[PDB]
Amino acid sequence: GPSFCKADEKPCEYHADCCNCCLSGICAPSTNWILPGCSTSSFFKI
Repeated sequence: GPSFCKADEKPCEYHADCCNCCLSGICAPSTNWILPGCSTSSFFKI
């Protein structure tokens, strides 16, 4: 099961479509520094 997902530049509706992040503006990689936007956390376990 290889990692499947969309690429940068092409944004998405939610945030996991891209291999990193995809806001309405555009899709972006996960290698960032002071740019906030993706804050996903599990409320519980599996």
